[PDB]
Amino acid sequence: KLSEEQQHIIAILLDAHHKTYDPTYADFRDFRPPVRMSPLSMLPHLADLVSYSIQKVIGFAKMIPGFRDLTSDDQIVLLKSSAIEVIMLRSNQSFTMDDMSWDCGSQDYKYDVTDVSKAGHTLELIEPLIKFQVGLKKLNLHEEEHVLLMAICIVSPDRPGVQDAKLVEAIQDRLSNTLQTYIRCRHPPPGSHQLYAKMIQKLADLRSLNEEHSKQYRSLSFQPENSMKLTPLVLEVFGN
Amino acid sequence: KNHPMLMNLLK
Ligand SMILES: C=C1[C@H](O)CC(=C/C=C2\CCC[C@]3(C)[C@@H]([C@H](C)CC#C[C@H](O)C[C@]45C[C@H]6C[C@H](C[C@H](C6)C4)C5)CC[C@@H]23)C[C@H]1O
Repeated sequence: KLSEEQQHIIAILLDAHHKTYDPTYADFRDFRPPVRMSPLSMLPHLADLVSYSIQKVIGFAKMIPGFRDLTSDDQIVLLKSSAIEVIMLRSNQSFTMDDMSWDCGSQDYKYDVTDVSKAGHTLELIEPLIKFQVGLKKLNLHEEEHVLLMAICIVSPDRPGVQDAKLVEAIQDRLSNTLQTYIRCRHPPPGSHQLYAKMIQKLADLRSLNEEHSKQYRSLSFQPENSMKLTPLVLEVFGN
Repeated sequence: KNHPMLMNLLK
């Protein structure tokens, strides 16, 4: 029951994700090395991982049908506000409930709670993120649903600063309708039960995660010694 | 504040 246009949207998003998410994580070797033993030994590595991820999220976003047709200012507002949320979403692909960590192919690139703690985060702030990853992983999303979810997250018409909210909403509605139809037509029960609602709830959960983790970014980067360990792109997109 | 790098990655 998926229209020709809806199948096209999905085809475009899958291609976009595949070209911006390398499941082998080969590029991680180019990041400053992780250090597990300034007590924030993992800050350099995770700053590089996040900076790299921001580049990839932008690469994915530019491929969302209609996104590049919004004004440059709105594209910027949408990406600055969704970047950390999309990184959290895309990271679910490497996340494993086996031991509650992000497994990127090797021990050196396997990140757990302690590693994030070594980048400045309090254990209290890390817990909700782990819980979020577990809940998202349990939805067993089809890759089609996963890429649609990331796209919907990016083109959210309510982000403060958006000028042409109606245009952003037009794109999101097309993506939302595509997702709803895909679930009803291609996701078998019981996994499909209230799936759209559960997925959109994850986007609401992400607003809270964004708020708390952004506060942490501001506190950490407020100290010159820590900002010095970040990257130009992180400072530009997240703030400086 | 301008976002030169972000803008270039969008091109
Ligand atoms: C290619 C990918 C692979 O699945 C691996 C990925 C894993 C994602 C992870 C595991 C490590 C911790 C990550 C970055 C989480 C971070 C700490 C949550 C946050 C936040 C702050 O606002 C920003 C910020 C604060 C400081 C300094 C910079 C780097 C890092 C530590 C994150 C900016 C969110 C997603 C998590 C990212 C994904 O893009």
